[PDB]
Amino acid sequence: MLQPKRTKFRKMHKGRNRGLAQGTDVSFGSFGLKAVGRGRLTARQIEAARRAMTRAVKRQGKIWIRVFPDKPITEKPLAVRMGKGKGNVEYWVALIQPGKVLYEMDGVPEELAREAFKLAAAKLPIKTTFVTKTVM
Amino acid sequence: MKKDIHPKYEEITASCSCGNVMKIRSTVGHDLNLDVCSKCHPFFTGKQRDVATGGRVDRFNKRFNI
Amino acid sequence: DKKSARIRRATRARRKLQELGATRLVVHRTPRHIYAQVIAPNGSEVLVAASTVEKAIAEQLKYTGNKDAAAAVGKAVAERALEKGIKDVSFDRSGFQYHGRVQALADAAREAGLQF
Amino acid sequence: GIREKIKLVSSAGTGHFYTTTKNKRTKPEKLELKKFDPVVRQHVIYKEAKIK
Amino acid sequence: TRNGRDSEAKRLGVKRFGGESVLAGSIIVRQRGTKFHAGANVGCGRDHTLFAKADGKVKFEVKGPKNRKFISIEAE
Amino acid sequence: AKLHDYYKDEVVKKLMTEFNYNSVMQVPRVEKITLNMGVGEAIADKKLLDNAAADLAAISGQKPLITKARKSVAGFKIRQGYPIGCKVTLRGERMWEFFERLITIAVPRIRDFRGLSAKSFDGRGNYSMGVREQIIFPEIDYDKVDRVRGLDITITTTAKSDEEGRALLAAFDFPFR
RNA sequence: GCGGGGUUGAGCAGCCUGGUAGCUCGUCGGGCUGAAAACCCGAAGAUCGUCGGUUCAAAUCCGGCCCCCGCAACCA
RNA sequence: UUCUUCUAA
RNA sequence: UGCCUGGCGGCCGUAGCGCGGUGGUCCCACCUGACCCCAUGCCGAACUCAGAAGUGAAACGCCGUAGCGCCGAUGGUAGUGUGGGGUCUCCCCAUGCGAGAGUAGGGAACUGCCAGGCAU
RNA sequence: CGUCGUAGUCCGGAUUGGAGUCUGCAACUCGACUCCAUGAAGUCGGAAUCGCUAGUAAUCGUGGAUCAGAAUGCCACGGUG
RNA sequence: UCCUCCUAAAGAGUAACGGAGGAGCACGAAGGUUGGCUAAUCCUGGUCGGACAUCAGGAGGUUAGUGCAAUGGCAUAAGCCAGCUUGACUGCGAGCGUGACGGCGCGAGCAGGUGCGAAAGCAGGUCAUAGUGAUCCGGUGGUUCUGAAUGGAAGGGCCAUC
RNA sequence: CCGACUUACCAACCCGAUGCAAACUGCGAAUACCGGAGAAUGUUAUCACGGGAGACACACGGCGGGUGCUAACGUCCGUC
Ligand SMILES: [Mg+2]
Ligand SMILES: [Mg+2]
Ligand SMILES: [Mg+2]
Ligand SMILES: [Mg+2]
Ligand SMILES: [Mg+2]
Ligand SMILES: [Mg+2]
Ligand SMILES: [Mg+2]
Ligand SMILES: [Mg+2]
Ligand SMILES: [Mg+2]
Ligand SMILES: [Mg+2]
Ligand SMILES: [Mg+2]
Ligand SMILES: [Mg+2]
Ligand SMILES: [Mg+2]
Ligand SMILES: [Mg+2]
Ligand SMILES: [Mg+2]
Ligand SMILES: [Mg+2]
Ligand SMILES: [Mg+2]
Ligand SMILES: [Mg+2]
Ligand SMILES: [Mg+2]
Ligand SMILES: [Mg+2]
Ligand SMILES: [Mg+2]
Ligand SMILES: [Mg+2]
Ligand SMILES: [Mg+2]
Ligand SMILES: [Mg+2]
Ligand SMILES: [Mg+2]
Ligand SMILES: [Mg+2]
Ligand SMILES: [Mg+2]
Ligand SMILES: [Mg+2]
Ligand SMILES: [Mg+2]
Ligand SMILES: [Mg+2]
Ligand SMILES: [Mg+2]
Ligand SMILES: [Mg+2]
Ligand SMILES: [Mg+2]
Ligand SMILES: [Mg+2]
Ligand SMILES: [Mg+2]
Ligand SMILES: [Mg+2]
Ligand SMILES: [Mg+2]
Ligand SMILES: [Zn+2]
Repeated sequence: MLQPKRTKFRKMHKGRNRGLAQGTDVSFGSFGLKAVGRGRLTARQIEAARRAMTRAVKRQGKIWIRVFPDKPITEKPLAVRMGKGKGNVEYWVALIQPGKVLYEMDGVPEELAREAFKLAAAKLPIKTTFVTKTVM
Repeated sequence: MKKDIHPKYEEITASCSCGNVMKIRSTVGHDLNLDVCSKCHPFFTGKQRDVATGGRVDRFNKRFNI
Repeated sequence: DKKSARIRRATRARRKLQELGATRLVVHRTPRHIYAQVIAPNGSEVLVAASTVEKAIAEQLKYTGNKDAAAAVGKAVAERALEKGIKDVSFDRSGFQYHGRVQALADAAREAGLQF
Repeated sequence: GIREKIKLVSSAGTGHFYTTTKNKRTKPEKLELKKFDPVVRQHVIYKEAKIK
Repeated sequence: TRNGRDSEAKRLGVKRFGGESVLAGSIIVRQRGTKFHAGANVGCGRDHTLFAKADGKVKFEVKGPKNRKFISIEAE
Repeated sequence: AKLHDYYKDEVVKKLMTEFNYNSVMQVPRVEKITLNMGVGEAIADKKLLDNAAADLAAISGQKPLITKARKSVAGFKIRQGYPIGCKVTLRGERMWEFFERLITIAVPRIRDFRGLSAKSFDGRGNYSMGVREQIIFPEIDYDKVDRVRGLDITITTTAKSDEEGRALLAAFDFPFR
């Protein structure tokens, strides 16, 4: 599970998640899994989809994870009234805008990358798509 | 330099066993008799001999004859 | 190095006289020559100037970089300033010690008629 | 709050006084300053006395 | 919990903007540091408060090699 | 200034030939000699510092500048500001006369002297050496002292490269090897 | 939920406003004894619960945690 | 003054 | 008037670094000497003084150079005031404003007053 | 008789290096001795404990057995006492 | 109760049992002024000396420093040394800031007297913002202002202060 | 003692590429706010002083947010 080792602060405001993304082009590898929808990927959802694509390539090739869950998410416990401080940090998410490349991959054929990213996208809440390295 | 804080610094004569009379400015006050100077120190002849490794075969052949 | 540290040593009193609106006399000291000039409060133009690099002053002197030459500059720059009607100035030592040739110039300028 | 407070009595004969504080632990010797005395209108040496 | 505190708002900022005629002694900027600097006919207070030493219009300008912001009172 | 006189006539003629400098100001020259005694044991008492500064004032005839800690470190149990050493800078005539007494008297008086290192020129010509024992200078009386100090000598020169300072001291027959 | 504690093998001091690790029993080595106890002599050992921070420097100060011991979890 | 105990045939 | 230099500004990196080159009649720099004026929590290093033997090595100035720093459109994109709309955690339409980053490109400053030197 | 003059010493001799002699087919493991150099610990010993009643203890040398060589052990011997 | 940052939506202000930290002092120099100076870290070399003392060179360019929290400042340094000193002055204060108010804050200049500086000048505490408590009652010093027939006195007032 | 080397091991700095930030900023809007000038318009709409109040339990909706679960006809602010 991805998680920051140190943090400058323990808790963070909820914020908003509007706007387009920045990691748009396939930077490192040859094939990419691009987010189309909007939302947040938890640290469990990122690591479960990595396992689902690592097994589909039989650890052949190299897999990048472009995102990282760095936003702490608090929850209040069950049967606790709405006052008395902010809740405890429970898990970590990464805010995902449309256009964000979520994963990259090379060292595999194209058809193997389609079937690997399709098995990975079934673990992710947001709607994704398949992209390739564009020249320029 | 300042006036009072420094020690007395006076020119004296330093002679050695090789007779190298040399006048230096110093804080000794009385006259000085040396033992080795840079002229007569065995750094340029004596220290070359003072390695003295020696041969093991040469030690063997010296002790007798076949 | 020595040139740069002299400017930092001078740039506080120069900015202080810059906001006082003071017509200010600038001394500049080299090992061979010594310079003087009175600068307008805008800081962009001068009024009078004197030196041991000028022929009319240096030929009356023994060496251009001693205290007697430095007193001759401060006397000369004051007599040119009072000719043009400049009477009240403020002495900018320009990062030197107020001592020796710098002091001998300013003591000559006070005595010859400038007012600071 | 170890820094106690004192008063500086004028030595000009007037009972005028400035009041101030000092650390009596680290400065056992008495404080003496030359201050302005508005009654005599001169600068006169004041000496430390107890605030009482 | 542990986070109930805060201090009172010290109401800093710029009290008179540019091109705005003031009397002598009028506070122009209250600020912590010298975020602004005193130019012509402008004094700097004890707590780095910039007040006008004369009467006239406020002029904001950037001078110097460090590109610091100077406040001056133009004559009027 | 005997070696200073020896510098100006024969050392300068020597180095200008074997380096082909354009100007005579381009030649190296020695600038200052610094005599440090790091006395880290003076935190116990000032008298060890007060007598080691007295000893180094006898070696080079100047009152030493008592140096202090630049910052505080706990591995040595010192705080920023404790008097922790003494130095003497030697320039001018007093530089040369100590430099005369060093390479002629005190360096032969080293016990088991067998040379110096040519690997002590700090990448930029400045040479630094360290002596084990203050008795090699004849200024110290052997009966009057009790404690073996040590100091280190640092010759700061104007040589740009590393070898140009090595050639400079060799013109003064500095006993490298 | 709130307090207190965590220190040689064991049980406890010192934890004090940060520069400095103690006792008892146990353990080791002798001695005495026919031999084992008791006794006598001489010994030694601690990363001070963890994890961050403050500091020149933390067993110590601060924060978070873990374990343990207390206290309270009431009114319908 | 106190001063205990020792299996195997 | 030209060239070169010194001083004081304006301006505040298109003005800064780097790299290569170059300057000593004057100027400047290093430099020579220091009992003194003065100075070193030691040291004539600095500061200061008396000077002018040497050198432009360093420094400084100047010239060249796109390794940088810096500057930087146009178009687009983000945002957003008002009005309207939708599938309303976020977007769209009309209209007004319009970045940042990046791209093309620019770029080895410009200028005032005075003084000195050498020429004209 | 001279010398050291209270010190780790002109006390103490370990250790180690170099050079040797002799024994013995043969001295590396693993001999003894010599020479030159080296100069540890040790400044009278905790609890405890041993021997000894007169030529005794204490101390000082001497010899033998075994044995090519190889004792501070063992067995004898006298001196001082 | 008070200070600093965020929330706070680019003036001010802005709530929650919202997110994070501090204060209830210190300083007779850690104030004033004049003069001077410029860091952290790393690299190499060097007696003891070692990851780390001090010394000499170089890179670096404030990543340091600020009596203490945070933020904003700071090279003309507000950072760091030394000399002389008490302006940590008294009476005032145009004009503004900030509050419902009590209050709090900034302030050129003026009068007196002073310190430093050759001089221009600077100084009415400290880089700034925390380090605090109304009124009553009472204490102390000063002051003929008042003094219950009158002269005093007591007591009160005013000024300083607890 | 010095090490010798190699190894499906980790890794500072630095370099290149790539993200993120309420308490990051070498950048930086729209609006808002302050000041000036000018018309047109508005029953002075503005300010000062005085007489009398009421009110200090707000609600939902839009937008910008904290909190909550971007849960609530929830809660707490800004603005309409
Ligand atoms: Mg937002
Ligand atoms: Mg027993
Ligand atoms: Mg401890
Ligand atoms: Mg039993
Ligand atoms: Mg160059
Ligand atoms: Mg000089
Ligand atoms: Mg050159
Ligand atoms: Mg555009
Ligand atoms: Mg742009
Ligand atoms: Mg350029
Ligand atoms: Mg250039
Ligand atoms: Mg004898
Ligand atoms: Mg002996
Ligand atoms: Mg011993
Ligand atoms: Mg003895
Ligand atoms: Mg018997
Ligand atoms: Mg035998
Ligand atoms: Mg605001
Ligand atoms: Mg706003
Ligand atoms: Mg201070
Ligand atoms: Mg200063
Ligand atoms: Mg100060
Ligand atoms: Mg402060
Ligand atoms: Mg009451
Ligand atoms: Mg009466
Ligand atoms: Mg009366
Ligand atoms: Mg009466
Ligand atoms: Mg932000
Ligand atoms: Mg109410
Ligand atoms: Mg209400
Ligand atoms: Mg309400
Ligand atoms: Mg409301
Ligand atoms: Mg809302
Ligand atoms: Mg809400
Ligand atoms: Mg509601
Ligand atoms: Mg709601
Ligand atoms: Mg609302
Ligand atoms: Zn000799």
